[PDB]
Amino acid sequence: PRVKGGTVTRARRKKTIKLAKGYFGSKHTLYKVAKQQVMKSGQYAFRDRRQRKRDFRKLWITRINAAARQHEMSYSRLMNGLKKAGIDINRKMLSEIAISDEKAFAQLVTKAKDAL
Amino acid sequence: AVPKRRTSKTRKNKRRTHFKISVPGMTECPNCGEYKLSHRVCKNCGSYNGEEV
Amino acid sequence: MRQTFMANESNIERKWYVIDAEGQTLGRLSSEVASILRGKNKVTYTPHVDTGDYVIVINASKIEFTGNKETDKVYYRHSNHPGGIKSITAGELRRTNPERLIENSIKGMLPSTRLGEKQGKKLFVYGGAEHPHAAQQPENYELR
Amino acid sequence: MKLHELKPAEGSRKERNRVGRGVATGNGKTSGRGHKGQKARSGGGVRPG
Amino acid sequence: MEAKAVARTIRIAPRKVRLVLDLIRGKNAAEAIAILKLTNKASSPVIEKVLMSALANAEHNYDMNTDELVVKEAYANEGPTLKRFRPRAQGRASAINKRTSHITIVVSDGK
Amino acid sequence: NRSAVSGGGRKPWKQKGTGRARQGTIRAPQWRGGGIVFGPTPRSYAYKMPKKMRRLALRSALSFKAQENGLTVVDAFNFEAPKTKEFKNVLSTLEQPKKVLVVTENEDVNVELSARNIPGVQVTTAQGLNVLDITNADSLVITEAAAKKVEEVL
Amino acid sequence: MFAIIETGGKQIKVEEGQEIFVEKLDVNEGDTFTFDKVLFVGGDSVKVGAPTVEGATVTATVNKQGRGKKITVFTYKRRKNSKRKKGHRQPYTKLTIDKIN
RNA sequence: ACCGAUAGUGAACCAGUACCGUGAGGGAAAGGUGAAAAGCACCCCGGAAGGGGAGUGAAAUAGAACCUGAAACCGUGUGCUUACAAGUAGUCAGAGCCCGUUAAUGGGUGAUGGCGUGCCUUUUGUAGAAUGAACCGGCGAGUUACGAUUUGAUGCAAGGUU
RNA sequence: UAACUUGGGAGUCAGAACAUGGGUGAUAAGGUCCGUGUUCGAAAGGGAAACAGCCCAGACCACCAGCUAAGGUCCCAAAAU
RNA sequence: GACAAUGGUAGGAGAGCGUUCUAAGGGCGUUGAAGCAUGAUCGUAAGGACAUGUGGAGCGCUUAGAAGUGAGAAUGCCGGUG
Ligand SMILES: [Mg+2]
Ligand SMILES: [Mg+2]
Ligand SMILES: [Mg+2]
Ligand SMILES: [Mg+2]
Ligand SMILES: [Mg+2]
Ligand SMILES: [Mg+2]
Ligand SMILES: [Mg+2]
Ligand SMILES: [Mg+2]
Ligand SMILES: [Mg+2]
Ligand SMILES: [Mg+2]
Ligand SMILES: [Mg+2]
Ligand SMILES: [Mg+2]
Ligand SMILES: [Mg+2]
Ligand SMILES: [Mg+2]
Ligand SMILES: [Mg+2]
Ligand SMILES: [Mg+2]
Ligand SMILES: [Mg+2]
Ligand SMILES: [Mg+2]
Ligand SMILES: [Mg+2]
Ligand SMILES: [Mg+2]
Ligand SMILES: [Mg+2]
Ligand SMILES: [Mg+2]
Ligand SMILES: [Mg+2]
Ligand SMILES: [Mg+2]
Ligand SMILES: [Mg+2]
Ligand SMILES: [Mg+2]
Ligand SMILES: [Mg+2]
Ligand SMILES: [Mg+2]
Ligand SMILES: [Mg+2]
Ligand SMILES: [Zn+2]
Repeated sequence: PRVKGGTVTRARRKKTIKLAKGYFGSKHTLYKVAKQQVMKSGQYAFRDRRQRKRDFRKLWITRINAAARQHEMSYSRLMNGLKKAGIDINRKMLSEIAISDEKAFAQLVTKAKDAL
Repeated sequence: AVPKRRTSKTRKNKRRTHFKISVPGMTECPNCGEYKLSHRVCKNCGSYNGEEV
Repeated sequence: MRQTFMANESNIERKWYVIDAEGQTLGRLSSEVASILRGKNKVTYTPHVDTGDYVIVINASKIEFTGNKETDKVYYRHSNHPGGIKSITAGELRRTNPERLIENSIKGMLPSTRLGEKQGKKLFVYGGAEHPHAAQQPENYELR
Repeated sequence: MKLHELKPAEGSRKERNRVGRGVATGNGKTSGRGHKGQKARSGGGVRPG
Repeated sequence: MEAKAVARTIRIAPRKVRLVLDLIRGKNAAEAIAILKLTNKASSPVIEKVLMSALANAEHNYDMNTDELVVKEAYANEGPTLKRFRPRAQGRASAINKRTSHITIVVSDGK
Repeated sequence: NRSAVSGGGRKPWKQKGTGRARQGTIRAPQWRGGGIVFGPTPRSYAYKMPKKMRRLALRSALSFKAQENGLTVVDAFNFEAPKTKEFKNVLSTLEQPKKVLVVTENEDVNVELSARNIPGVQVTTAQGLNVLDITNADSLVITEAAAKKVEEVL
Repeated sequence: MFAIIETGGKQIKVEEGQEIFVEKLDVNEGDTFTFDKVLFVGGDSVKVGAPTVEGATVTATVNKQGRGKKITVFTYKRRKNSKRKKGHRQPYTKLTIDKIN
């Protein structure tokens, strides 16, 4: 028995075209261009999920450094001081405290300074 | 000689920005009230400068 | 859980500072100003917004160099015309256009992005000790 | 047994392999023949011995 | 209330027709008629007939007042192309497209 | 295939110089209206199995009927003339299911004629028994003589 | 008053009456969960743990045990006819903080 | 357990025709209103074409290559956005604005920041300025027969099998 | 923690750099030919601005958690003015 | 429960998805089949539903069987349109 191409070809390509909605020009229209872009989008997303973790860690440190400098301490010493104190608040939580509650951050700084 | 790459719809349409025709320089004819080209005889009533042409 | 604060124009507050360039090395002053302009000294620092403060530099004419930079440090500019290379020494630039010397030094320490260009526009440099931004009520800043 | 509940003996039947039907199968494109040479050609290869 | 007329398979290329349609879109019918009369393009007389037919169907079919009518919609859709060939040098033939337009005019009383 | 399709003897255009893909005939597979590569070709699907397995298969199908209580033994079927209604009535009295395989020792014309038009009912001889017919049927109605004959054969 | 609590290999800054999303916990919906490890206590009274504040706990009520939005994980190596497509939905527990300490 | 209009005859149709060649010869494309023709009386714009009503019909968005009607491609309108900016066009982060769903720790858009030189082939190595593809659609490549061998399955077994 | 034997199925027989022992060339070559090791090939991630072959290290998937390697910590650009 | 493995080209091995047809069973459909279109749905992947619009008469599901069974690339063929 003969099997004609049928509807499977259209159904599959349409899914790819829908995945490339919002892309520029032909990239949101034609199957070949969108497929390539959707492939690139996957590879990028995979890479960027890992990169996101590196970026947010970087931001938290930057904000902590600024907060520490206001208390006349370097980030490097503050974190070394916190470790000696035995304080295990992570950089994200430290950054949030520095922004939200200055008085609480000041207390943590004193603990770090005392440990040194 | 020949296009290295095809022109996208975007590029083509940007080029066509100034590809347009203006409205005719027309004013209402005083005698009949139909629009006529300025400095031309009114086609409807065949009058120019308040005189039949 | 995602809990990181994000600064936005609604919550951002930009201050005005005056820094005296008298008796300061160009680069060391420059690097410090660049951080202030980019909001690096703020706990609310956010990369995709401008959290930095406006900086006024005065007495740019009195900025200092080390070694033989005055004669041996040369700025090169091209006009995009063949053989269109033009050079003036750092010392001559200090004499003629001290504000440019400071401005170019700091801008070279700022990112080449739309945001970075915007942050550079917040810098105001003056060769003399007098500035015209009294209305901004700027605060003196001492370099660390 | 029933004509609506037929089952072959376990291990009795295996599905044939089909080459040149995409990358994921592991037999797509070159179809297990590797790259170039007499052996990769249609009707290609040397006589036994 | 809206009244419409369509001229199908007009043997003029849509691109050419669309230039004139751009002039009259969103204008009062009386002004549109004047523009069409005094504009020197091939599409203008055909478009005028579509507009006149649309205004006629407003007055007759829907008893709208012609003077208050506005050209709400004016557009040209592509019709089927007449495929032709032109003999070129060295025995080669280059294709010629004789394109057609479907011209639609909608007139509205604004109510 | 490419040889069987009409025409296509000559080379469509010269090997080189035209800027076109090289082509050897208009009836090549990738051409519209070209020959098919490796399509269906006439062949038999029939194969054989050893006789002992054929016998085992029949006994296995018949035994499944007995285990499922699909075996009904009747003394004889008496039909002077073919009447479908009478046969239908007999099946109802026998309380037989919709799908029934009726077995006779030898060909009986009246029984075959009587049950021919009734959907779900199949009539076979004892020698005619085949696994497909037995497996398909919900129940089997066998004459005493047929049942004895089957026992001797298998 | 805020508290710093440790769950799912991460630390979360929490306040009373706040919904949180954490790595899946072994609890049914509508159950009460106590976060044993409190690193820091904020508010007017500040307490610093080294590494944990002793006797400090946060009580939360489980609202939902769910799976996150599907992540399509796709990678490829150009010209190698090699690619992999996998779907992922990360399990999570949604809770609401009832009381701190 | 053959095809179903690019399939199946080259030819479902006025096809060995049209068309091409001096000739031998080569050789297409092209099926579908509706149940019924009930195939749009009449009115209106227009020279006509074409259209708007009215009417027929279950349906005319079934009105003549008249079932369905994808995509490329071409328009019209609209929510968000864009004229100091260096772009494999995404991806990750993210205000503002506009919406509201298979109700889901929603949808559209996107100021601005980080990261990022298509795909295939062939290669020691290709962003490659090596190859290939204008785009979209359809079509397009390990098959079958008979032997051989090996593995799995099954029947029987010093027998097994025609 | 492999190894060997027997049997079914392969692909490969254009290699590259780097380091090091040598021939050749000129103690030329991103040269060429043999020995040895590694990487690439067939390997993404971090460093060397960019940069198959160098240095660090081998990506099952998810996380806005932590510690380190090479390499770094004035600004670009995370961390010592 | 514990802990071990899970980069990969040629290539070997395994398990599957989906297409058309057949058998048997069990179903759906003018109170609307297939196809088509749209959606914020589900599964580890191939892929599977559901709703609505369009459409107007066929078509799923289960188990097994059989193949003209899957296209993005061949200066591929034909058609349409840039
Ligand atoms: Mg078929
Ligand atoms: Mg196909
Ligand atoms: Mg990390
Ligand atoms: Mg298989
Ligand atoms: Mg392989
Ligand atoms: Mg391929
Ligand atoms: Mg090849
Ligand atoms: Mg080779
Ligand atoms: Mg080979
Ligand atoms: Mg000629
Ligand atoms: Mg060409
Ligand atoms: Mg054929
Ligand atoms: Mg068929
Ligand atoms: Mg068709
Ligand atoms: Mg045909
Ligand atoms: Mg034909
Ligand atoms: Mg602007
Ligand atoms: Mg971006
Ligand atoms: Mg290779
Ligand atoms: Mg180029
Ligand atoms: Mg070549
Ligand atoms: Mg090309
Ligand atoms: Mg070597
Ligand atoms: Mg820094
Ligand atoms: Mg691994
Ligand atoms: Mg693997
Ligand atoms: Mg295999
Ligand atoms: Mg096929
Ligand atoms: Mg194609
Ligand atoms: Zn007049």
